[PDB]
Amino acid sequence: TEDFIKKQIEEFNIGKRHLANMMGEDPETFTQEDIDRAIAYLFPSGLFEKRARPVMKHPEQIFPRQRAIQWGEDGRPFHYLFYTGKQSYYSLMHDVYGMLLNLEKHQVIGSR
Amino acid sequence: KHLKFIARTVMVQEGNVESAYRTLNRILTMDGLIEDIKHRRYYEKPCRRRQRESYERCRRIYNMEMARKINFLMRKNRADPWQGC
Repeated sequence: TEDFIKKQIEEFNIGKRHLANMMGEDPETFTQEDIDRAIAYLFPSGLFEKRARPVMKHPEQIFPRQRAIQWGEDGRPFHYLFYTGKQSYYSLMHDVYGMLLNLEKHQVIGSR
Repeated sequence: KHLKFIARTVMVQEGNVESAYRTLNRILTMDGLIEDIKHRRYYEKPCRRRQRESYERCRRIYNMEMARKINFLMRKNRADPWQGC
C-alpha cells in the first residue's frame, strides 16, 4: 500500500545514510551508483542473473510501478479511463489521437 | 422441314473459324441447348428432374441474395476513418 511505500522510502533513506557511514563517505552526496558499488563489495555474488544479486535500490524501483489501489479512501479511481482495465495504454492512445487531430488542424536510421 | 442454314448458324469472320465456333458454342450454352443435350443423353426420371430443378432454383436464389449482401456490405470496405479508437 501507499503507507507501506512511504515506510519503505524512510527505511531506504536510513539505510542509505548507514551505508554511507559504513563506506566512510558523505551521506549527502552518496549517489545510487555508490550504493550499488558498496552493496556489490559488501555482498559479493557470482550469480549470473543480475536481478538475483543483492540490491538496495530506491523503493520506487524495487517495488513494481503498478502502485497500490488506484483509488482513494472514497473509492473513486484517480484516472478517468480506469474502468477500461488498461488506463495507461488507452490514455496513451487518446493522447496520440489528440496529437493526430491537432496535426490535422495545423495542416529510421539510428532508432527502432 | 424448316429452312436450313439459319438456326444455329454463325458466319466465319475473316477465316477466324475458332472464334466463330466459340461464338456458336456460347450461343448454344446461353440458350441451354448444350445442357439440354447432356441431360437428354440418358433419361432423367421425373422425381430426379424435379429435385434437380428445385435445387437449382434454390441455389440461384441463394447466390443472388448472397451477391446482393456482399455488394451492400462491401461499401464499408474502405480505409478506417477513426484509426486509433
